[PDB]
Amino acid sequence: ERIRDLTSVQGVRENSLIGYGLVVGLDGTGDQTTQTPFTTQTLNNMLSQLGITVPTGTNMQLKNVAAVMVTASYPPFARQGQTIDVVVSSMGNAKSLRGGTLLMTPLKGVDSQVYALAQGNILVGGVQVNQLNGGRITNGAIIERELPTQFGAGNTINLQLNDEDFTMAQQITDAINRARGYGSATALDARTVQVRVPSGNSSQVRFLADIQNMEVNVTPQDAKVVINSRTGSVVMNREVTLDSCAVAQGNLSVTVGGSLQSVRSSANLNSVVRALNALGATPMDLMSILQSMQSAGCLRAKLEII
Amino acid sequence: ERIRDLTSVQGVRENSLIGYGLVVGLDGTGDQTTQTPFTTQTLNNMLSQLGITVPTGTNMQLKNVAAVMVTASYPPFARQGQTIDVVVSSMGNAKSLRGGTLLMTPLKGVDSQVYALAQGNILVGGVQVNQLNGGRITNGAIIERELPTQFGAGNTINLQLNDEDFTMAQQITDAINRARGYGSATALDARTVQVRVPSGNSSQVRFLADIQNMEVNVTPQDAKVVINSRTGSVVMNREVTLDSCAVAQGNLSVTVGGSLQSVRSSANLNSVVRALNALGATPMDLMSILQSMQSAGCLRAKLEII
Amino acid sequence: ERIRDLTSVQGVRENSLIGYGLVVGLDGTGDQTTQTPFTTQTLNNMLSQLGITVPTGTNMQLKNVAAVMVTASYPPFARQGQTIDVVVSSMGNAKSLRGGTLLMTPLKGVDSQVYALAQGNILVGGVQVNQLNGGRITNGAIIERELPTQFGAGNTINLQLNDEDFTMAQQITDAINRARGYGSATALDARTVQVRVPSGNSSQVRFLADIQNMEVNVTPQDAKVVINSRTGSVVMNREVTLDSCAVAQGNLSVTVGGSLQSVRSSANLNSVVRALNALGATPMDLMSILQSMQSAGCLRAKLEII
Amino acid sequence: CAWIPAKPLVQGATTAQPIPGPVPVANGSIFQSAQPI
Repeated sequence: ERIRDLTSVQGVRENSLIGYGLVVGLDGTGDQTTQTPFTTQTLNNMLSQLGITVPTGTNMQLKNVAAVMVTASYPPFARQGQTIDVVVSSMGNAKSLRGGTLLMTPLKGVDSQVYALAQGNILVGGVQVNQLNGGRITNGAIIERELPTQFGAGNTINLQLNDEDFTMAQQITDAINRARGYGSATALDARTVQVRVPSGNSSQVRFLADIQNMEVNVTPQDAKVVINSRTGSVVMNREVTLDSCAVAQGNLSVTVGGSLQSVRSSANLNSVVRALNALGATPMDLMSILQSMQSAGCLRAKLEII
Repeated sequence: ERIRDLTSVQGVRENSLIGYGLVVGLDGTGDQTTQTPFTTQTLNNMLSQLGITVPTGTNMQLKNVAAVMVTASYPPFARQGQTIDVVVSSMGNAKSLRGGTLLMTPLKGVDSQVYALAQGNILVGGVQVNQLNGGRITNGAIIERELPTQFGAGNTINLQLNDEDFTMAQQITDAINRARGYGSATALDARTVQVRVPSGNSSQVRFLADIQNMEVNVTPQDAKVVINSRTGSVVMNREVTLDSCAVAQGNLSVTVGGSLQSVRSSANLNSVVRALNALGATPMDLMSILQSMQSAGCLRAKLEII
Repeated sequence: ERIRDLTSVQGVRENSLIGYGLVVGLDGTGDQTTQTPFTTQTLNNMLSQLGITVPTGTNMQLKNVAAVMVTASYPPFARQGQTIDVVVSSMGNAKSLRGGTLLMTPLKGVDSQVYALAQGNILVGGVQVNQLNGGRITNGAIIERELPTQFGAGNTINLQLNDEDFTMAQQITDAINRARGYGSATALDARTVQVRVPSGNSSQVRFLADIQNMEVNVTPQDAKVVINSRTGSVVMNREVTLDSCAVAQGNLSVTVGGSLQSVRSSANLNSVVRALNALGATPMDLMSILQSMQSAGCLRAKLEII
Repeated sequence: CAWIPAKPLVQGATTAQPIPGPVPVANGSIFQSAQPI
C-alpha cells in the first residue's frame, strides 16, 4: 500500500464553497414563483443589475427558472485561473433541472468571501429513476481567490493517517526512515508522523513526491463488523473470529433437529462465513444474531451500526 | 500524456459573460406576457429606442417573443473582432425557442461592462425529448472589449495542474528540465510549476509551444471510487484494491450456500471486478456494499459521492 | 489547413444591424391588432407619412400585416451600393409570414445610426414543420453608410486565431516566416500573430492574399469531449485516451457476468470507441458514465457540457 | 432647577467599536476560529 493511499499531508486540504444561483430553461418544470418568493426577488435583482427595473407590483409568474444552491470543493493550492466542478441542487419546488443553465453564481467560503464564480450547463441523468432536481457541472466554476499557505516554510511536515493506528504509524515511520536518511521520520501519535524535510518549496515537493509513492505493508487493522440496518448490509473484517456458541432465532432451525443451532469456533474469515451460513438466515436475521452474539461474547470483534 | 492535457498556463484564463435579450419568431410558444411583465417592458424599451413609443396603458399580449438569458465564455486573449458561441435559455414561461432569433443582447462581465454583442438564430434539437427552451448560437457573439494581460512580461510562468499531485508536479518539472536547459523548471507546490522563460512575447510563446506538446508519463494517481447515487453510476480507479472480507446484503446469497458471501483479496482492478461480480448485485446494491466495506476497511481506496 | 480557415484579420470584422418593419400580404395569419397595439400605430405612422391621416379613434382591425424585426450582418468593408441578406422575424402574434413583403425598414447599428435599408419579399419553408414566423430575404438590404477603417495604414497587421493555441500560433508564425522574408511574422500571444507588411493598401492586400491561402499543418489541439445533454449528442476528439477502470451503470451488465464492466486502457480514438461500445450503453447513459469516469480519473481528456 | 448637573442612570458610553478580529492563520483552511470563551 502506497503512503498516498493511507496518509494525507498537513498543508494539503480541501474547503467547501456554497452559493445561490438561478437556472434558466428547463422546458417548464421550474419553481412555482407563487410559493417561492425568493426566486422572483432574485430574478428582479438580476434584471435591475442588468438595467431593467420591473415595477414592484407585478405578477411575475414564470416556470422556466429555478432557484438553486451550488456547492463546490475548493481544492488545495487552488490557482486563480483554474476551474472546478460544481453541484447544483434545486431549492424551491422546481420539478426538474434537466437542461438548465446556471448563471454566474458566486461561490463563497465560510468567511462570506467570494472564492469562485460558477456558470454553465447542468447535466442530469436521462424502477430506479434518476435525480432530476440535482445536477453536476464539470469545470463550471472558475476560482477567483487563492488561499495563502505555509508550504515550503519550516523543516517539518506532518503526514496524517486515516483510521489512526499505532502499528500503522510505526510502519510508516520505519518505511520512511529506511528509504530516506536515518531519523527522517518520527511518529508523534497514532495518527501523525513528523518528517524532516529541507527548507525550500522545490526540495519539499521532491521529498513529498518520493515519500508518497513509497510502498508500505498494512498490518492487521482490527476485528471489525459493520451493520447498516438501513441498507440491509453486513460486512466483516478479515480479522473477525467466532467463538463457540449456540444461537436460536425465530423461524430458524437445524436443517437435518430444531432450534438452538450450534456455532463452531472459527479462527479465520472463511470458517466464520461457513459457520454463519450453516446457521442459515437472511441478512436481517443475521444482524440480530450478531448483536446477540456480541452481547453474549462468542464474537471476537467490535460491531458498529452505520 | 501531453503537458497541455494536464496543465494550464497562469495567464490563459476564461471568463463568464451574461446578458438579457429577446427571441423573436417561435411560431407562438413564446412567453405569456400577462405572467411575464419584463418581456413586454423590454419590448417597449426596444421599440422606444428604435423610434416607436407605445402608450403605457395597452394590452400588448404577444406570443412570438420570449425573454431569454444569454451566456458566453470570454476566451483568453480575446480580440475585438473575434466571435464566440453563446447559449440562450428561456427566462419566463416560453414553451419553446425552436426557430427564434436573438436580437442584439449585450454580454457583460461580473464588472457590469459590455464585453460582447450577441445576435443570431437559435439552433435547438428537433422517450428522450430534446431541450426546446435552451439553444446554442455558433459565432453568435462578437467581442467588443479586450482584457489587458501581463503575458510576455517578467521571466517566470506558472503551469497549473488539474488534480494537483506532488508526484505529477515532480514529473512535469523533471520533463521540462530534461527537455530544456538545466534548472528550467521548479515545482512550487503540488499544483504549481514555475518555469523560467526569456523576456519577450515571441520568446515566451515559443517556449510555451515547445513545452505544451512535451510527453510526460502519468504515475499512479490514487485509489479512488466515485458513486453517483443520482445517475446510478459507479466507477473505480485502476489502483483500487480489495481486502478479504465477507459481505451480506438483502436478497443476495451464494449462487451454489446462503447469505454472507466471501470476498477474496484482490490486488488489481481485474481481480476486484471479478470478485465484486461474483458477489452478484445490481449497481444500487453495489453502492451500499462499497459504503459498508469502506466503513469496515477491506477497501483500499477512497470513495466519494458525486 | 489554410491560414484563412483558422485565422481572421484584425481590420476585417462584421457588425450587427437591427430594425423594425412591417410585412404585408400573408393571406391573413397576420398580427392580431387588438393585442399588438404597436402594429396599428406603426401602420398609422406610415400612412400619415405617405399622406393619409387616419382619425385617432378608429377600429383598425387588420390581419394582412405583421410587425417584424429585421436583422442583418454588416459585412467588412461594406460599400454604399452593395446589398446584404436579412432575416425577418415576427414580433407580435402573427401566425405566419409565408408570402409577406418587408417594406422599407431602416437597419441601424448599436449607435442608433441607419446603416442599411431593407425591403423585399420574404421566403419561408413550404413530423418536422418549418418555421413560418421567420424568413430570409436575399439581397433584401442595401447599405447606406460605410464604416471608416485603418486598413492600409501602418506597417503591422494582426492575424487572430480561433481557438487560441501557443503551438498553433508558433506554427502560423513559422509558416509565414518560411514563405515570406526573414522575420515577417511574430507571435504576440496564444491567439495573435503580428505580421509586418509594406505601407499601402495595394501592398497590404497583396501580402494578405499571399498569406491567406498558405498551407499550415495543424498540430494535435487537445483531448476534448463535448456532451450536449440537450440534443443527446456526445463527441470525442481524436486525442481522447481512456485509462483502465471499472464502471457500473444502472441496467448495464457484462454481455457474457453482471455489473461492474471492465474498461481496458485505450490510447487511440479507435480503441476508446471500441471499449466504450463494449461497455454497451445508449448516449444518455454514456454521458453519465463519462462524467463519473472524468470525476474518478480514467479519462485523459477535458469534457464540457454544451 | 432643571439646569442643575445630573448623571443619567445609563452611565458610560452608549457605543462599542467592533473589533476587527484575529488575522487568519495560513493553515490552508478558509474556516478560522474566534478564540472560544
